[PDB]
Amino acid sequence: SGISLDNSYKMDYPEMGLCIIINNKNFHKSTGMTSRSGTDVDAANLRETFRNLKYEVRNKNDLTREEIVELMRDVSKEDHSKRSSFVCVLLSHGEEGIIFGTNGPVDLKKITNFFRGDRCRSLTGKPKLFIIQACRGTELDCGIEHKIPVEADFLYAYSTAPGYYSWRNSKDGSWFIQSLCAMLKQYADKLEFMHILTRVNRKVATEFESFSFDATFHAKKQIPCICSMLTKELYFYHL
Amino acid sequence: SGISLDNSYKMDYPEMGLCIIINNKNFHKSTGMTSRSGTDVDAANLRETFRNLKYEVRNKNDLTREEIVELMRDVSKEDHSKRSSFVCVLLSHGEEGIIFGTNGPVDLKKITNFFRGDRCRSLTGKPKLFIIQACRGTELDCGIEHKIPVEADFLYAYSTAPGYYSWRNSKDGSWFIQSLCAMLKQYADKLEFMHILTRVNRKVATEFESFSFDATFHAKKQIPCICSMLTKELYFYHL
Amino acid sequence: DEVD
Amino acid sequence: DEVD
Repeated sequence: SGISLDNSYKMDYPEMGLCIIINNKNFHKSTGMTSRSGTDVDAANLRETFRNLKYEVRNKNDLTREEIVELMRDVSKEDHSKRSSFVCVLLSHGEEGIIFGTNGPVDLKKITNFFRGDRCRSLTGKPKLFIIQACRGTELDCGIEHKIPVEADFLYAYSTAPGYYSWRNSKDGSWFIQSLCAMLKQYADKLEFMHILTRVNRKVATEFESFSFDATFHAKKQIPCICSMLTKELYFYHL
Repeated sequence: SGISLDNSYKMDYPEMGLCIIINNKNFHKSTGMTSRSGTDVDAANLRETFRNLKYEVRNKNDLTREEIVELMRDVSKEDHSKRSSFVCVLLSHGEEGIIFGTNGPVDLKKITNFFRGDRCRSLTGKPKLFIIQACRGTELDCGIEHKIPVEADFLYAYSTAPGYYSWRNSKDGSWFIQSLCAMLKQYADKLEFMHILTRVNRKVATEFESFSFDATFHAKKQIPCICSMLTKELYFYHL
Repeated sequence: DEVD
Repeated sequence: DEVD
């Protein structure tokens, strides 16, 4: 045949892949963690959005830290041979490198390690996308004006910059998930994924500002953080 | 006037901007840090590469932690009004969140804070690019097979994944800088910058593997980590 | 608006 | 090959 190029992941396998959505809203009283009002809006938005991208969506609600690890372990042991990609969305409380089960925290690294290039062989070479709506600290943005690495082919789409709170509106959902779904809906048949996520960055950065009766939390801004270890361009459509 | 889009940073200011290259090769004996053989190859490669992109390149060698902070402070106080962007390249020892002056460490956040949207106003809204060839830990990859946020418009192009060593060849320069320069050379007049950096990811991930007489360090791989808080697409060309 |  |  004619000249070939391999700058984009192969996304015409029989299945797009799984989209696991972990939606933690209600936490055990002993943790002292508050309920995450509006996260059900995010979960439903994500389910519809990834449904229209032809992902096999599995929604999971209010998982303990043990249930999160077992779910991720089990999913990583499925045969993904016929699947183009893997997506996991985590909606919870968190801090830097950490997301919360309903009864305690889980290291992000323990979750993602199940899918490492050497530990989930049917996803070796395929994009593994982790979309994380969770705090990464307590800073507030005041605003102005032969082999491949086992860590390759991961993308971490963080809702917020390292060390910062992440903002969620109790009736509209989180700023980041709202924007992500809107940009996937509008551009998934048009733009490469990094360029979609860059539109998400701009939407969050420009259209959202907090309103609080508490001066400490009022008039704050947010910028998401795209952390890519991908080795190819990612288009959700194929020819 | 016809319809207008603003999905791309404005890169047709009179100047592209500064490219500050901090090349730390020889460290104070009392630190116990080894010389970074091959880093001069990186610095010369970067100088030439960003020269051809029309950046005003300033190379600085062997700076103490105090000299690094004062340089960054001084540079952030210049008038960048006629400049499209700002680039800083850091070549040194490091750990997660830290780069080493010749006599001790500097927090990356202290460096970048000088350029925050609210603290360097002639760069507000303009891309601020930090390119970091330095270790982020000691893990080894075994391989397989107001109006805008103050943290917006930063891009951190890390040589390696969080928590991992970064590899440097004493003759050819670092894996990451070698690949970055080659891909800027080939694609800066062709691809958006994230797509350039994705090709850098693939080049490092596929073409490099360590060779060591020490089994602990032999046959290891590396994946760089693109961390984008940008809000627009970045093309080094215009018109 | 709440933080996570 | 050396690490940084």
